[PDB]
Amino acid sequence: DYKDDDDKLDRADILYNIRQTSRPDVIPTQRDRPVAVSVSLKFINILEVNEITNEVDVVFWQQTTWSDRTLAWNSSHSPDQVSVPISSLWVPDLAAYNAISKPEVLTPQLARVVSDGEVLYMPSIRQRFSCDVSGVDTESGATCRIKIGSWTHHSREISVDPTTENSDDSEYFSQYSRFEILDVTQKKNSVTYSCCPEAYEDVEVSLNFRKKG
Amino acid sequence: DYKDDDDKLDRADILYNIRQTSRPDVIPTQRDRPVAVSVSLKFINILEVNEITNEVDVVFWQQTTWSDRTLAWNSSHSPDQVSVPISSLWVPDLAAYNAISKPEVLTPQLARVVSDGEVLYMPSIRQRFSCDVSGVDTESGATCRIKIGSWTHHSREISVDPTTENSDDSEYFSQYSRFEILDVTQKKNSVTYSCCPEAYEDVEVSLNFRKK
Amino acid sequence: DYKDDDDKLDRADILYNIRQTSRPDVIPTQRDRPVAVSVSLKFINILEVNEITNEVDVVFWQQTTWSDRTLAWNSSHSPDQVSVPISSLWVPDLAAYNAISKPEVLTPQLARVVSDGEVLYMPSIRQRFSCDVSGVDTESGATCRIKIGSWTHHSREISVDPTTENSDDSEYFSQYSRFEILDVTQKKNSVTYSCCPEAYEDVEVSLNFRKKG
Amino acid sequence: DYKDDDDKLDRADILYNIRQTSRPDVIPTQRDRPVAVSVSLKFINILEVNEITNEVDVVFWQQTTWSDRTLAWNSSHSPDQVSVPISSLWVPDLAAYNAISKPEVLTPQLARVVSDGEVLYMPSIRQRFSCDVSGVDTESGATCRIKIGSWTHHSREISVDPTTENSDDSEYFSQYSRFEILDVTQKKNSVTYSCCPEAYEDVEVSLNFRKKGRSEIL
Amino acid sequence: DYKDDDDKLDRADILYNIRQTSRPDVIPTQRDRPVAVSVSLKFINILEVNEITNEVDVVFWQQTTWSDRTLAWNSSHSPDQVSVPISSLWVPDLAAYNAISKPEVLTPQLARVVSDGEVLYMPSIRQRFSCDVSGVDTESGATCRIKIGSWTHHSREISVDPTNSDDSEYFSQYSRFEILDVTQKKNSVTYSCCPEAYEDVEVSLNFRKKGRSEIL
Ligand SMILES: Nc1nc(-c2ccsc2)cc(N(Cc2ccccn2)Cc2ccccn2)n1
Ligand SMILES: Nc1nc(-c2ccsc2)cc(N(Cc2ccccn2)Cc2ccccn2)n1
Ligand SMILES: Nc1nc(-c2ccsc2)cc(N(Cc2ccccn2)Cc2ccccn2)n1
Ligand SMILES: Nc1nc(-c2ccsc2)cc(N(Cc2ccccn2)Cc2ccccn2)n1
Ligand SMILES: Nc1nc(-c2ccsc2)cc(N(Cc2ccccn2)Cc2ccccn2)n1
Ligand SMILES: *[C@@H]1O[C@H](CO)[C@@H](O)[C@H](O)[C@H]1NC(C)=O
Ligand SMILES: *[C@@H]1O[C@H](CO)[C@@H](O)[C@H](O)[C@H]1NC(C)=O
Ligand SMILES: *[C@@H]1O[C@H](CO)[C@@H](O)[C@H](O)[C@H]1NC(C)=O
Ligand SMILES: *[C@@H]1O[C@H](CO)[C@@H](O)[C@H](O)[C@H]1NC(C)=O
Ligand SMILES: *[C@@H]1O[C@H](CO)[C@@H](O)[C@H](O)[C@H]1NC(C)=O
Repeated sequence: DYKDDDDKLDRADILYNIRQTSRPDVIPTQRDRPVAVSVSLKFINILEVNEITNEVDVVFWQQTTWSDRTLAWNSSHSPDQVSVPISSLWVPDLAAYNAISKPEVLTPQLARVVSDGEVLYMPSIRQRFSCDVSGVDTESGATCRIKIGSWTHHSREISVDPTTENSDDSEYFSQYSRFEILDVTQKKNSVTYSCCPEAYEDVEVSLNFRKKG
Repeated sequence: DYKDDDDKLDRADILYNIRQTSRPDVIPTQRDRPVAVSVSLKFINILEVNEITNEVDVVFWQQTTWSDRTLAWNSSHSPDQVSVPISSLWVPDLAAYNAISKPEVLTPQLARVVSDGEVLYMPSIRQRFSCDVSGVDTESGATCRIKIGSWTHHSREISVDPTTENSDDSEYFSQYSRFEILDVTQKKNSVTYSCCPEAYEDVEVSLNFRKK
Repeated sequence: DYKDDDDKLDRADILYNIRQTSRPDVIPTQRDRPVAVSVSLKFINILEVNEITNEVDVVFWQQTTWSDRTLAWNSSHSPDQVSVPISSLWVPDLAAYNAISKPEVLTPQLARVVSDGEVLYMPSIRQRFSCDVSGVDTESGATCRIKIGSWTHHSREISVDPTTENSDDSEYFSQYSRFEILDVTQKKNSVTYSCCPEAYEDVEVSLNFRKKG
Repeated sequence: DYKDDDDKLDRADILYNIRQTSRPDVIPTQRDRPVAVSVSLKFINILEVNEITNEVDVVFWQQTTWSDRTLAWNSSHSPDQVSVPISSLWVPDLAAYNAISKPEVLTPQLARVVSDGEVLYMPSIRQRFSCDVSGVDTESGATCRIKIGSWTHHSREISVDPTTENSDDSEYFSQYSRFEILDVTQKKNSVTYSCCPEAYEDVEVSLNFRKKGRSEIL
Repeated sequence: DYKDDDDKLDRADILYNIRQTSRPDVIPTQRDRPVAVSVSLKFINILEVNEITNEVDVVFWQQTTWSDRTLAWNSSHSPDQVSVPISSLWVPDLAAYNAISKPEVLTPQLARVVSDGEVLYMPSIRQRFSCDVSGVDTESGATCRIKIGSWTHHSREISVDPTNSDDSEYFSQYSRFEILDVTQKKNSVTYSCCPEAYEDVEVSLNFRKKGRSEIL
């Protein structure tokens, strides 16, 4: 109930409940099925681009959602959501397979837990990537691909799925960048390796962008 | 009362009281209202500016205040204020929406808690931003807008109070900067997204500056 | 077995068992044999190569395995593997002898523990090294050698061993790199110092690579 | 007693006593008087001087002393002093008001606690400052002022005091630096803001320095 | 007993014993004498030198030993040594007095404790220093001196002693520089402000650029 959002004792009790039930290191699989993790990158800035080394330096908001129904509660007379330090929650062990620098989180490491068990997590991340920068100076642009998946959980445990397939992130991308976004595509993809018998799901984010004229 | 400020045992007891009552992870909402957080930036320096990439590197003191009256105490015969490590307190989850680097905090991470429950927190922060640098070499200067608000709390939980005086800006800005500040103004705005209907309040700080 | 992989309570119980049994600071010697640690570097990116200083800056996935049978469980009707934060596990104290920067871990610090007690750990690491960079711009390329072993455990305690002797690394290396790999060889190597009595059993990784034409 | 300095059990017991008594988060005010903190910067090196941005990058040892008589013990037959991790102690919340980088501490974060309750703390700090760099290439040199006080305690709570106003720092400054120090002056200074009531004390450190071999062909 | 080195329970038990006895924050002064700390720097690389600013950036293995007999155990039928996280141990508060950057430790922070109570600690450290780089491009080379001693313990509490080489087993063959000589000598430091003497090791790194181009 929105009207109870500012009831501090309710918020405290919800946080307590969440911390009692939460298993931060155990995947929250329900009904013996993979955890469905929804991922969408919203690019904010393209800071540096190197056509020689095929590297980009970018900032994006990583819109991330999943469900853990064990966290649910009846919010008929209490806040429908609270903010929770992610140290109290399981968070998917996502990583970009072509990152060449640490993900630098620029934002408070908090998630929102919804009373129906949904968890919303959106770090702003600055990170560098190895990807195809060729054509950045042309009108058709470069198409830089970023692959994001679970670092240790295979497809039977975690499914990593794109939320939206297409956008030019108009609400998000800085108008002040020297680059402009032509199109952002996000599709599912499965990866396997000769060493290991299982498949790993990821989202392939295709960033089509060019230098402004 | 100020006469009792240096009573050490009193200070220790106040710190104990604050730590027993404090909920560092819960917003301190009082009487069915959002936490009103006052935020004003006092710019100290402009260090690097890039008109090609539209990026600025600045240092500011982030004046931050809010109330948590559950922290209040009777100070008739005890200190009026104490310093408290912010790890012992709830602090607003503010973030700069157009920051392109982590906020580098240059100062001890302590706040003051006043006996009426007011909390004062003022980190000196160095941070880089993406903003409009065009006009920095002209006499009308550039206007770089920095937007700061809660990262996870919407308007019914945290409201931002942007109201501040700016006639004292020269007490703060370094005389040895390569840049000069012409004007600083702040206004409230609201931020919403297609995906997400709740409104998030922010303060837009318009920094109007130019190369000396 | 895989049909019980998503039994959350089972996973939680296995994580509990591992944490009860694990001794993170004690080498998992079994019988009276050294711990056999298998190491293979899968190169992802060669980012900087410095002609003059003989330095390279690389990203690699450090495939690392060893066994601790005390961690084993019956997975007839339970998950075959779980992810475990490495803070809960003993991990080999590996270091590159010719590293000239800290290993920067780019990925979640989790390992897999298998029900037969095998541990699988593979951080993505960015690190700089001092090695022979001569020939990088030639057909035959440069051969940069990286020596990896236990920092404090000698050969009676830990053996650091190669998995495969040669690798094409084609499933791993970035196709957008400005370099390409001719061969990666990884061989056993023993090191002694005149100051000190014991031998240290390490893996010598020879990265034969060149700038793309 | 100097003869008992190396009695390990005594040192352990002193460290235990200190940890039992210490309130790391509470100012050690005595007699309703402000804590007197003595600060003296001994410059070790001037790493970089940017004439375009008016910035210096320096290394200094921050000689810091104060007392907490609650920590005192009878050293008639026990060590005079011990080293203590500063995480076990209250330490003044000092900040440089014109710093433009974090203070990077190059030394183990230990203090000495003396049996009379004196605390001695001296980190080696590398840090960047915004200050007047003009004149660095002249004979009279540049004068870069660094202002250091408590970040959150006003003058009734902490007073910050220079140990000594004038030195050339001969025992400390590297002979291999590109620069040379003419004089370091450190004076008391009081800071107030029209926004806020009380006064904050600080030490104003004026670093008078110049480039070696300022005279060039071209 | 080396035959028992890999007895896991024995190792776990030794680790337990060490952690029960260890006082990580108290100097292990035995018999009212200062702790004798042995230090030898084995240089691995010289990464950058600047003859204008007189600064060097180097990597070295800091061979460090001292003893704490209270840690000693009977190894007749148990391991001779175990590795121990240094967070469980007292370690000397060493610092380089002319360092101009933080010591960057490149290696797992473990020490070996020997059953006679000897502790061996050897971090690989990357660090920058202010020292004399003049002469680096010449035959004679430069001689960069690095002073390392206790940051807070004077000579009555800690003595820091050198254990004379060109570091051939350690220095990188692929460095741009080459080492002519490394000497390490005892040294004593005092200040006007302060009575006590502080012991340090003064390390002299005599090195030069490889394959110089000179005017003959
Ligand atoms: N565009 C957007 N997307 C998501 C989101 C998240 C998952 S799917 C979609 C969440 C979100 N906000 C709520 C939120 C929840 C959790 C963490 C951070 N923020 C609003 C908002 C406004 C301004 C600064 C930051 N956030 N905003
Ligand atoms: N200009 C200014 N603004 C605020 C403030 C805070 C919120 S609204 C306004 C507080 C403040 N001081 C008290 C204080 C409280 C908390 C943290 C840090 N400082 C005095 C002062 C003096 C010199 C260095 C630093 N501070 N000074
Ligand atoms: N190529 C590959 N090798 C190993 C491996 C490990 C030891 S020997 C061989 C493990 C592994 N995965 C499982 C795993 C377990 C532990 C840590 C990290 N990853 C799948 C995978 C897929 C894509 C990104 C990362 N991981 N993938
Ligand atoms: N020059 C100097 N000044 C002070 C000092 C301190 C406060 S007022 C004056 C203390 C001090 N030493 C003792 C000490 C105590 C605490 C922390 C660090 N060191 C000797 C010394 C020698 C060489 C390296 C480091 N220290 N040396
Ligand atoms: N050359 C050398 N010196 C010492 C040493 C130490 C004190 S006096 C002499 C110790 C040592 N090793 C044992 C050891 C113990 C503690 C920490 C690290 N290493 C072998 C070794 C081999 C290769 C990489 C690393 N270590 N190696
Ligand atoms: C939640 O509580 C309300 C009573 O306030 C009740 O009407 C409703 O059925 C409850 N929901 C569930 C799922 O039990
Ligand atoms: C506070 O304490 C004083 C004396 O200790 C008393 O006079 C007063 O009534 C108390 N309450 C308030 C609100 O001042
Ligand atoms: C493993 O298999 C089943 C588990 O259901 C059980 O009968 C048996 O005791 C287990 N243990 C071993 C050693 O096989
Ligand atoms: C300290 O203790 C000694 C005995 O060990 C005694 O002679 C002396 O009077 C004591 N001093 C104080 C100040 O208590
Ligand atoms: C050590 O233990 C052995 C038995 O394990 C015993 O014979 C011996 O007396 C003990 N003491 C020494 C100093 O070896």
